[PDB]
Amino acid sequence: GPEEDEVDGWLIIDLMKSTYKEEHPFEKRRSEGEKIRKKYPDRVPVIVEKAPKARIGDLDKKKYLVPSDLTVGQFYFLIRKRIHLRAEDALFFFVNNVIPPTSATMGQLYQEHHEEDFFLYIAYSDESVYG
Repeated sequence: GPEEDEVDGWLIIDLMKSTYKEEHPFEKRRSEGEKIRKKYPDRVPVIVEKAPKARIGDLDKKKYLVPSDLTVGQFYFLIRKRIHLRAEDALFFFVNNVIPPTSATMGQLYQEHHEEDFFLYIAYSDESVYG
């Protein structure tokens, strides 16, 4: 459920819409996120999860470390291929419940949308409204 974490004198409220967040306590996630960012300042750590209601393939692995210059379009290609999605079937990414432009880079998305644990969370679905 909704979580509250204190960082730098702020009480951070997180609606916790992520299986990964539910299974990994905030302190552990932020500690790992800090470590990955320090070790690889040029890479973007992404947690990729299927929207619950989406009737398409699930991912076997959620954790991707991608170059900052990888485009959203290239990441679509990778995810689509990994879940064996036919070309006739739609796939949408959501970051903070908004579909990012295919032309955006993963570094841009990280800078605009990374969470208080230093991970970027992307959900995906077969439909353009998240659910």
